[PDB]
Amino acid sequence: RPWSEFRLTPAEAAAAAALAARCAQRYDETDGPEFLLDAPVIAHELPRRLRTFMARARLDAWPHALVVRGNPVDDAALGSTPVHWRTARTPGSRPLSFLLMLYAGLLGDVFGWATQQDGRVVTDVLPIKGGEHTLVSSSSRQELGWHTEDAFSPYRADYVGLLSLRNPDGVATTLAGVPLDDLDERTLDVLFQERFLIRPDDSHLQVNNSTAQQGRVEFEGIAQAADRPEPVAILTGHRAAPHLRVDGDFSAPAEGDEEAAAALGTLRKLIDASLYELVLDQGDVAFIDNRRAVHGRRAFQPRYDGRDRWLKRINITRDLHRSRKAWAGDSRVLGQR
Amino acid sequence: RPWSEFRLTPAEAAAAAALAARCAQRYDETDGPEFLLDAPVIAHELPRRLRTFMARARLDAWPHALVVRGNPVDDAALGSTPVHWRTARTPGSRPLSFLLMLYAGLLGDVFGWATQQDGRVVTDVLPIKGGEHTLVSSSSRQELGWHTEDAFSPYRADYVGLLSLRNPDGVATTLAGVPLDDLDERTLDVLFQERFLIRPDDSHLQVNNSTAQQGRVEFEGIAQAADRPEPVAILTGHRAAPHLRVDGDFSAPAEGDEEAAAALGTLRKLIDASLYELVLDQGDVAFIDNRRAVHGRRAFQPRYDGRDRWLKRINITRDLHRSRKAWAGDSRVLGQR
Ligand SMILES: NC(=[NH2+])NCCC[C@H](N)C(=O)O
Ligand SMILES: NC(=[NH2+])NCCC[C@H](N)C(=O)O
Ligand SMILES: O=C(O)CCC(=O)O[O-]
Ligand SMILES: O=C(O)CCC(=O)O[O-]
Ligand SMILES: [Fe+2]
Ligand SMILES: [Fe+2]
Repeated sequence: RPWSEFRLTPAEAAAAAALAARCAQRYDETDGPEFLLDAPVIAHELPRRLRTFMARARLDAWPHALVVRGNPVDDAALGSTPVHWRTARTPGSRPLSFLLMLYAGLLGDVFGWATQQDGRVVTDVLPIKGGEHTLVSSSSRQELGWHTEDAFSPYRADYVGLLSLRNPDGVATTLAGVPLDDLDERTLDVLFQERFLIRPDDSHLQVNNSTAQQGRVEFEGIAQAADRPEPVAILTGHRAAPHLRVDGDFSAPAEGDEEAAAALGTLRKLIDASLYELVLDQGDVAFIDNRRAVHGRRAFQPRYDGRDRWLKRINITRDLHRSRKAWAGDSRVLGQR
Repeated sequence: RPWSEFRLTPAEAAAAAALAARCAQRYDETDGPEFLLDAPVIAHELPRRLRTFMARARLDAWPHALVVRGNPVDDAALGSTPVHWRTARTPGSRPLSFLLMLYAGLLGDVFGWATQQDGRVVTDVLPIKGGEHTLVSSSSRQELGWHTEDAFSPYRADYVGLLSLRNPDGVATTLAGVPLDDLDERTLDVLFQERFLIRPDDSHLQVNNSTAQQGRVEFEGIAQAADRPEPVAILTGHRAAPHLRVDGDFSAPAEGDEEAAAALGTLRKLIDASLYELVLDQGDVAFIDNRRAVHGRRAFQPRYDGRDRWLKRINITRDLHRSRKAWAGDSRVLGQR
């Protein structure tokens, strides 16, 4: 398979769960300054085989994601799936939020966005009634199209972590790598050139944040990125293993550039054709390599009966200092005027 | 002080030394594939207070370096300072080489250069007889001028680790940050523009590697960088806390660009004026932030009596994948055609 996979033994999973539960006892919140600082060191106490996997798999050249299977989740303890991300920090989900951050700490520095889900670091992916046909994570009936997370931003995550709290109907996350076996060298050349526009996605809009947050200055920066996007490349780095920056619904060619458009058009077709499925069953965690792969989510019919699919999510950078220009008073919540 | 400092307790230092000694027993070499992979996980067994320091201090906004004092070194066990880096992997220095790599593993991914000290990851800084007045690390009588490590390369280290095996006469390492208190905004603007040339330093030349290594294709890339340097910026990122890329002896303005030259001239003067000293006593380890600070070494009179100043050195990147274009058959030894 095109991702790297690790299955916790029941004992290893229990030990990891126990560690997260201890953290949940000792800290007030996952996004508090204290746990943000301590989590990377506390993570050193996770099962050694898992730490070895995370240290090695991160350095392999090929995988689109690192997938860890077998974290126990008790639906009775977890409670009902929240109706909105706003109210999704439920006591039942609290230990698993801590668990996700512990795993994340092995791969890098976690962070959030001032303009997304009220500046939370641990965020939620769940269907919101009335928002089935939107372009955001809370959609359902409309497929979430493939994308690089926060493609518009130079400070976008290196890895995106997704922990499945529940997924009773096995709804697939989608993935695709760079279609290197089919991109001709001229098209490739053009994709490496700064000839494309990527605008911020709808999750960064004021309407998709709580009314209280609407005043934030960081929404100014989002508006600038939407109104006056600077041309950037889709592919960067090594021609034989390029890094990818694209969003199927928020990318465009530079104005009037038909050669760039043709390259983007070809890329779309090749990515659509090579898109594959990864089902995150309850307790599965994936860390998607946001430079090697784009990802999305298959269309599904939401339940709204309290047992909808529900993920916890977190952004990870290999280097927090790369985004210091966007440190919005805090280094862990990013945005700009 | 402008760096972050940690002093090991005798017990902590002994525990760290013991761990490195165990590694030296169990692995054949520091640069072998096995220890390179395992070191970051083995480092989780270092004293917890040190791990906390390394995790937190790396994320602070201000320090030019992370300095760890108090690693014991026994000169009798260490043996005489080698006459050349070639023969510097002495049994007496072996545990301390492992120790350096363990500390390095807490901060990132270590790597070396195909074109420097025969592609070694752990390298040596010691005076070489006949080479006192050179621009390389083995100089002495001539001051090693301030520089960003491997400034010419986009794959240059994020952190440079220096472990002092001996330094009986307290020879100072030099450091300077961006002179933000004195750079006017016009000069600053120009330094942020791609109007400067940075060429590879002499340590990357064939003459400063073993005759056997002379055939390496990676020297081709060095020659290209020396002959046809592409214009780059000196300052990048946040205007209020810029990252720095400059080498006092290998930087130049773009051809005929007198405004760029004036900005570089001003920068030189301000850096010379703000340069300060850090003395790495025997057993001290510094991890210099290669983006916030330039560094060098004061002129000193070499002894050549077997007790010359001697450091082990290692390059660290926050993300090995950023250099995949330069993975010279191995991800840990960098270079290009
Ligand atoms: N093509 C897209 N739908 N892009 C936006 C992806 C979803 C976005 N990351 C969110 O949290 O809502
Ligand atoms: N300005 C300079 N002297 N630059 C080169 C610095 C020394 C170089 N890093 C070496 O290992 O030899
Ligand atoms: O629901 C999923 O599996 C993915 C959600 C997502 O890509 O959010 O940006
Ligand atoms: O000798 C020192 O302290 C520094 C050596 C160095 O900057 O090597 O590039
Ligand atoms: Fe996404
Ligand atoms: Fe140096």
